Amino acid sequence: IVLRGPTLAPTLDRTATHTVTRPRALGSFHSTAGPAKHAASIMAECKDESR
Amino acid sequence: VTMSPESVVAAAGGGNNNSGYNEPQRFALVVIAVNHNVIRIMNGSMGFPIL
Repeated sequence: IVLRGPTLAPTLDRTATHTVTRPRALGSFHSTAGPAKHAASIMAECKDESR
Repeated sequence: VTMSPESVVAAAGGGNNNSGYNEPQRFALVVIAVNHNVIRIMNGSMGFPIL
């Protein structure tokens, strides 16, 4: 009778189970900030020519 | 932005009477933006705290 290496099929594991899909990592590179500021304009209360 | 075949054929003249595009036509692209800002009122005056 014919003799040969028996064929064994691996089993177990898990394929396409409980898809998560969360690989994103937040963060990027762009400009830092802007150094801008302003004062409260200029007030003027003067009349009568007090020298 | 991408133009249209109607635009590229109306750019040249040759239109018949009462066609609008009888003479060559010129076009200009315009873009407007709407944003936010903060105004501070104090000491009987106004100014931009962030500018």
